[PDB]
Formats: sequence, C-alpha cells, structure tokens
Amino acid sequence: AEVCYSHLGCFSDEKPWAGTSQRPIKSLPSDPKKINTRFLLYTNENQNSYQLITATDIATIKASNFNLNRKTRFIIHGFTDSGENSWLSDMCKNMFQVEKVNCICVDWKGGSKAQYSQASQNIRVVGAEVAYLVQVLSTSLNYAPENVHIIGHSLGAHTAGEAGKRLNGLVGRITGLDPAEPYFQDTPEEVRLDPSDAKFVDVIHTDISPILPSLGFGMSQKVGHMDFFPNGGKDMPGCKTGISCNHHRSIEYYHSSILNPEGFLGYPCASYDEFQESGCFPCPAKGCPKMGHFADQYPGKTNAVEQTFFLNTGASDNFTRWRYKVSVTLSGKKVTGHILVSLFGNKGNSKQYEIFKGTLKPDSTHSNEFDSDVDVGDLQMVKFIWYNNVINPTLPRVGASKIIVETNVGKQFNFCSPETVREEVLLTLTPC
Ligand SMILES: [Ca+2]
Repeated sequence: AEVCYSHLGCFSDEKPWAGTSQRPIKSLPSDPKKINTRFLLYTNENQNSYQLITATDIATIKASNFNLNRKTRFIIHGFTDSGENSWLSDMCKNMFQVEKVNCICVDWKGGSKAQYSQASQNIRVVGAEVAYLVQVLSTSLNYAPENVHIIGHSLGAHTAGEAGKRLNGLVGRITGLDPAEPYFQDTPEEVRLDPSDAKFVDVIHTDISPILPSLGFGMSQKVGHMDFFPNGGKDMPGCKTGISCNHHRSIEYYHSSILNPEGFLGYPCASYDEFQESGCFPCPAKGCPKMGHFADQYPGKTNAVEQTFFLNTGASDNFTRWRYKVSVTLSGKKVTGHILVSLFGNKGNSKQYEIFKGTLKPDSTHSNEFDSDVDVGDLQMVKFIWYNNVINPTLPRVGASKIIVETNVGKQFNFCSPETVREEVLLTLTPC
C-alpha cells in the first residue's frame, strides 16, 4: 500500500519499511497535516522568540531574520518530544554565543507522540518536509545545501538522514545524537542515518544498551564518518535514576561542547576496554577530534567511515574532562599503599588521582591515565603523597624521585625530588 502527499511524493509499507523482523508492524506515515511539521527560526537578532517559516510561502522566509550569509543549523527532536522543548532553543542560544547562525528548531510533535512503530514511519514525512525546505532555499533563495547542518536526537537522527537522502547527500553535515535503535538497527541505508546522507556525519552514542532488557534507546553499531562513544556509550555518569537520562546525555554533551570544545577530545581507539587500560593516549599526530559542535574541524573527518572515538565525561556541570598520563618512579622503603599525584599549572590545579594501590617498591615505575576535571595548562609542579593501608611501625618513608606528565598533545613534563616523605605527607616535586 502507498499514500502520496503532494510534493513529498509517495510512501509504501512494503519492505524494508515494514513487515520485516526489524520493522514488523505494517503501517504508513500519517498525513503531513496531522504531523504538522513546523520550522521555528532563531537568529542572533531574535534569540528569545522564534519566527515561523514555511517552505510553501517564500515570503515568510524573506520577511524573517534568516540570513543568507550565515550557516544554517536545524535541530530535530525525537520520540515523544516537541520542537518547542527548551533543550532546542537553548542549544541555539549557546550557538549564538560562539557564532552567527540561522538556527531552526523542527517541531513535529503532531507525529512524535504516536506509538513507536507509527512515529518511526512519520519521520519519513518529517524528513521529506525538511528536504523540501532546503530545496526551496536552494532554488528560490540561491542558498546552497552545503551550508546546512542538521542535528537530530533519537528519531530525529534518522529524520535528518531521510532529509539528507532526499537531498542526495548534498547536506553539509548531519549530527546524530544517540540515534534510535528499534526499527533502524540493521535496516538498509534508505531507512536509517548512514554516512551517505550528508557530506560529513558525526554520531554521539550515549545509550547503546540493548533495549530488552537494558533499555538502550540508541544504537550500538556505527552510522557516521566518526562515531563517538562517551563513557563507553553505555552508563553515563550521573544517570542511575531517571529513565531517559542516558538518552538525553547526548544532547547535554553536544550542548556543553559548543562552549567547551577542548573539554571533549575523542581518542581513536578500537574499544573502550583498550582506552581504559592506557592504549589510546595521547592524541594521534593530527590531534584528537573534538566531540560535538566542532567535530567538523578534524582534518581527516571523512577520509574513512565508522571511525570510533572514546573519552569520558563528568556527571553534571559542563561534563568536561581533560586526560593526562602520569608516570611515577618510586623511592624510599618498600611498603604497601597507594600513591596519588596532583597537577599544578598556570591555569589551575587538578585534584589528586590515585596512580597505583599496592606494593610500592623503590625504583619501580607506575603509570596511570586519568581524566582531570580541570585543564591545568602549562605544568608548574606536581605533588605526591602515599598512604599505607597498614601503618608499619617502622615509620616508612616513600618518595618519587621522578614524575613524568604527558598531555593529550604528547608533550612530557619532568619533575624531580631528592626527598622521601612519610605516609600522608605532600611532597612537592620541581621541574628537571
Ligand atoms: Ca540513509
């Protein structure tokens, strides 16, 4: 069965669109009028209240603050959501802090609150609707599609994909924010977001858990030129409660990444396992791409598809983190305890991070990579301190004869100390 809607063309319920193991429920996309896809425009000149624009009346686009010399970014919400939800306009607001842009929020709440299998068909219409607006901008406003970026969350990721496919992959970029898994995982390229849908496609996975039983709203497999897996793409810090928490983290990390690019470097790595075990640090020669808003600044962004990148974030409060590798050479007496290091630089000082916990043998090197909640800057000094999990009555003293700190850029800073301190005493090392 097919339904056809004016200039959006026709839509079928035949495979791979329905009746398959991936998309079992046979259904057709609802009427464009029941879905009522709306375009809410925000510009640097009207940041607080939107301007409504429609593709079928170019006069609306011309009487608005839409600016043909600025890039255009669309934001599409997903399942059960609304284009009028604060996260959309707020993301636009962060953008306005760092650039001049036409920020368009796509409201398709008319079709997002349907049942899943229905909302999944509805995005076919929403996607065609987005593609038509881009088509009119190209055609009537001489605005090139390469100046377009579409950000989509959940079903919105695949919506961006439909729009990109209908625009023949000419869209500048598509960012998938935890693209939905059900009805899309393992479907052909025409159904789901894939590298071919835009010139550059960057994906942030934050809830890749298996829906049944682990309710992982997003998909585990790679769908872009560069797929980022913050915190392994599974259990985001701070999401022990709240059902949509891990799912909504992708929006939060992207939102914060507009103001804090440096706080989210992604490390090329085969897996999170290897990353956690110090095998994907520091950044490669060309640097690490910045997850989020500026991932497009990466030199080799599209030279290959499904490039995986790992990194960790905090649990709230801008989520930003900076990774360092510290190597400690022990001195003093052999005890059993844990050694901690603190970093001091011109920007600030990190907290103390356990490097090793066990048998501290003299002249034995112990490395550990950690994620600092502060970028220290150019390192000035480093502080050591160890604890004995058994106070040996001999008052043993341990020291660090040498401490090497390697930054994400591969730069090593050496620190030396001729002293040894007893348990729980801060030893400050100096440059050497
Ligand atoms: Ca596709």
